[PDB]
Amino acid sequence: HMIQAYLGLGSNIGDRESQLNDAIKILNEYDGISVSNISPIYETAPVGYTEQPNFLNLCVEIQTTLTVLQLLECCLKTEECLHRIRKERWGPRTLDVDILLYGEEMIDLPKLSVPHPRMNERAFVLIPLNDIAANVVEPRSKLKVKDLVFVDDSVKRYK
Ligand SMILES: Nc1ncnc2c1ncn2[C@@H]1O[C@H](COP(=O)(O)CP(=O)(O)OP(=O)(O)O)[C@@H](O)[C@H]1O
Ligand SMILES: COc1ccc(C(=O)CSc2nc3c(=O)[nH]c(N)nc3[nH]2)cc1
Ligand SMILES: [Mg+2]
Ligand SMILES: [Mg+2]
Repeated sequence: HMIQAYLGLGSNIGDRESQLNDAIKILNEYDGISVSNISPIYETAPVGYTEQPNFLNLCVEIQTTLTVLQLLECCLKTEECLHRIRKERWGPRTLDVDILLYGEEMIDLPKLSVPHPRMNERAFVLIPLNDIAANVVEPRSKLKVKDLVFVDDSVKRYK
C-alpha cells in the first residue's frame, strides 16, 4: 500500500532542466518510490536572496511506501547525486528536493516540517502544485491548493 506525496524541485545552477530531469529519473529509481504525476516546469525569479540565478521549479506527485524520514533521506541523497555542494540555505543550488505534502499528515520536528511550512506564500511552489494537485487539501490551512494558489508575474511558463 502506497501513500501519495508531493515534492517540490528547484535548480538555479548550470543546466537546470537536465538536472531536474535527472532528479526525476533518480527519484523514480529508489525502491519504495514511484513518480506518478509531473507538473509543468516554470522559470522563477529567486525569492529571498535575489543576487543569485533564476530558478527552474516544478512539483511531482509520488506514490511511496517509505516513511517521511526515509523519503527525506532519498531527497537529500538525490541532491548529492546532482552534486549539490553549496549548503547555504539562502544560496544557489544545482538541485533542491523539498517534501511539500505527505498525505494529509502534519509534522513539525526541529529539522522537518511537513506540509512544507513556507509553501503557502510561494508562487513557485503553488502554481506548479495547483497544476497537478488543485483539489488536494493542504492540512495546515485545510484549504484546497486551488484555494491557495495566486497570480505571480515572476513565475513564467518554461516547459
Ligand atoms: N519539508 C521539507 N523538505 C525537505 N527538507 C526539509 C523540510 N523541512 C525541513 N527540512 C530541512 O531542511 C534541510 C535541507 O536544507 P535546504 O534544502 O538547504 C533548505 P531550502 O530548500 O533552501 O529552503 P526551503 O526548505 O524553505 O525551501 C533538510 O536537511 C531538512 O532537515
Ligand atoms: C527571506 O525570505 C525568503 C527566504 C528564502 C526563501 C526561499 O524560497 C528559499 S531559497 C529559494 N528557493 C527557491 C526556489 O526553489 N525557487 C525560487 N524561485 N526562489 C527560491 N529561493 C524565500 C523567501
Ligand atoms: Mg530544500
Ligand atoms: Mg527549498
